Amino acid sequence: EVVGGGDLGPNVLVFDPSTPDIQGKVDEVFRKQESNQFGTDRYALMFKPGTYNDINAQIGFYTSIAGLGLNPDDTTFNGDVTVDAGWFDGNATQNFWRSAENLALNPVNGTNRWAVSQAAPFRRMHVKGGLNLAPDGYGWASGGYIADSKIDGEVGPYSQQQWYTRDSSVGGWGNGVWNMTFSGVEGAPAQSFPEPPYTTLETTPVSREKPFLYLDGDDYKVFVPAKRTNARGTSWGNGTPEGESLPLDQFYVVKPGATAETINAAVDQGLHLLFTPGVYHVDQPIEIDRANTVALGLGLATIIPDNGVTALKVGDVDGVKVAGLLVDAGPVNSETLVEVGSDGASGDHAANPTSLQDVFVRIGGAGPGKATTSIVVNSNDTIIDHTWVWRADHGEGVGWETNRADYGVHVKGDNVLATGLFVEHFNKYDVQWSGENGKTIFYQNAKAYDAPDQAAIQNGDIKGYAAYKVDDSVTTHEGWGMGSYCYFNVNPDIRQQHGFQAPVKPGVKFHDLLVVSLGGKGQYEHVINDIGDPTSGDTTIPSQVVSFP
Ligand SMILES: OC[C@H]1O[C@@H](O[C@@H]2[C@@H](O)[C@H](O[C@@H]3[C@@H](O)[C@H](O[C@@H]4[C@@H](O)[C@H](O[C@@H]5[C@@H](O)[C@H](O[C@@H]6[C@@H](O)[C@H](O)O[C@H](CO)[C@H]6O)O[C@H](CO)[C@H]5O)O[C@H](CO)[C@H]4O)O[C@H](CO)[C@H]3O)O[C@H](CO)[C@H]2O)[C@H](O)[C@@H](O)[C@@H]1O
Ligand SMILES: OC[C@H]1O[C@@H](O[C@@H]2[C@@H](O)[C@H](O[C@@H]3[C@@H](O)[C@H](O[C@@H]4[C@@H](O)[C@H](O[C@@H]5[C@@H](O)[C@H](O)O[C@H](CO)[C@H]5O)O[C@H](CO)[C@H]4O)O[C@H](CO)[C@H]3O)O[C@H](CO)[C@H]2O)[C@H](O)[C@@H](O)[C@@H]1O
Repeated sequence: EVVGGGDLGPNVLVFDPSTPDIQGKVDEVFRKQESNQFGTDRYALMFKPGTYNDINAQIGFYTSIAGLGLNPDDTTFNGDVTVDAGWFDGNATQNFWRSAENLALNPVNGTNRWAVSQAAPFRRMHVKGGLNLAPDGYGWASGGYIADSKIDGEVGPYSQQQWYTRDSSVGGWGNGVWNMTFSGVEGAPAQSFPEPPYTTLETTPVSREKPFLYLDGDDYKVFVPAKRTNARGTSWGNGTPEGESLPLDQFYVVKPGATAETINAAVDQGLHLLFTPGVYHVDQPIEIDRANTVALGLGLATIIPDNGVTALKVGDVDGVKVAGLLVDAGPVNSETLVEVGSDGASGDHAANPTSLQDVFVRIGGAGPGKATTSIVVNSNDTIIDHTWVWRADHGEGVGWETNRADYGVHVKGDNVLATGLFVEHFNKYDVQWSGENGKTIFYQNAKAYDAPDQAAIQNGDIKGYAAYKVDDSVTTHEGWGMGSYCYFNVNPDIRQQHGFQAPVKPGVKFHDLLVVSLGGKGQYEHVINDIGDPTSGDTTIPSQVVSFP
């Protein structure tokens, strides 16, 4: 039998305000992680409730930072949680895989800088000042995700291409570049697409905040927020948040050495899962087939499936909460990397859905990796709240065949909701949606850069594969604030027929679509189906469609 609870290990650094040389300790981690884009090192920085002076916590690759109070203002920095782009000469477009949660910031010059691109969530934060999302110098940046946060002053994206904010409060919002989408944000700018490109929804249809580690006195627990319907503003602004607390001893604390056999045994025996920061090779799928299981990763905990197996399979049960995990493909092709529900699953989970939150997938980049379909969502009512599903475009083990990955996300279940959907560079369809009444709020895609020629992406009678395809048989679907970009740098004579493909039906609707050619490297012929202007020139001007059909 598996023993629950226990020590969190050497990769969880726990601070309190009396800890000697905090600034030195977080600086040493940053120096190691700053340019460590593909290394296997992992860190979670955890701060006990209290007030911390004279701190500038710079956050590098694979570093999470968080407070351990029940509320964000319980753990306050007089100081900053900083991401900048110094290591990449002011270019922030590779600032991936890091996170900040459950802290209050009093930034030293009045504005906190969080200049990130994909897979860098900012959750349950209170910024007592402004929030600058751009690197110093206003260089390139491609984020981003803010949820359940309160920014007292102005959020300034400046150069940020696009952004998603949900269930939050902002004192102001400075500008929009290609696609700034908001749902349930108090203080959001009014709907105005295309100028500025603001897509604004009064509420989020359903959301359930990500579970997180905290301290109840001296005891570690995991808070599990209750879901909200038609959510707006923060969950924590008005007193004790709704939800339940799980004692650490009800978790199997996963550390280096654990096997999928032991992990699966823990779940069968009734334990939840806490993945401590590290890299976990498994030789069989991790299986979660118990209702309400929490599977929570710290410090960008990473699962690698060996032998071509699937990394994670969730059964046909209510309430599973998967959060804060990177799934990294192995060199042997996996048919699937993540499965939510069985094939053909038709039960409903409306009152208590399964969710994936801050679940990131990588294929290649840290060595060759391959997978046919990365995430398959079978279970009805599933919530996908911030995912980055990424076929690597740079790094080691990358190439049109070397890290081939045909399909990113396939949604087969009904009433599935995706909020903050980022999917890039797959050889065929990045996202396919076959289930009914699906909803996507915010989509960011970039197409494969390394397609060798036109013939390599021929899709029957269509040039290229849509970034986002709704199956012809679908009756109801709706999407808001969605963009697909191309950069066919291997062969810039390539044409991509469209970013989006869907049947023309009254129940299948899109709002605020765009496609963009990055510097004239390839062009789009249309935005969706054969509708919308082609892109033209080398000046990276979006082609837009406000309403479809
Ligand atoms: O790297 C691997 C990674 O790649 C990703 O794809 C890359 C993709 O991100 C990249 O796209 C480029 C794109 O970012 C860029 O967008 C620009 C945008 O930067 C620009 O911002 C302006 C700001 O410059 C300006 O700053 C103002 C400042 O000048 C002034 O001095 O002060 C002002 C404040 O006082 C300040 O505001 O501010 C304005 C708003 O006021 C911003 O609009 O805006 C332009 C549009 O105007 C926008 O185009 O454009 C480039 C082309 O020019 C894009 O190339 O492209 C790469 C390929 O070249 C991609 O690789 C993928 O997503 C990842 O998966 C990969 O791993
Ligand atoms: O003390 C509290 C503040 O802490 C800051 O953290 C510091 C962090 O930002 C800093 O990173 C350095 C990078 O900014 C630097 O990147 C270069 C840019 O500075 C530069 O910009 C210039 C611009 O300053 C000038 O006004 O205009 C120029 C023309 O437009 C423009 O070029 O662009 C460069 C590319 O051309 C770019 O490389 O790179 C440095 C070297 O790596 C980084 O050190 O690092 C500090 C030391 O560690 C951090 O303390 C927060 O960012 C603030 O929010 C806090 O207030």
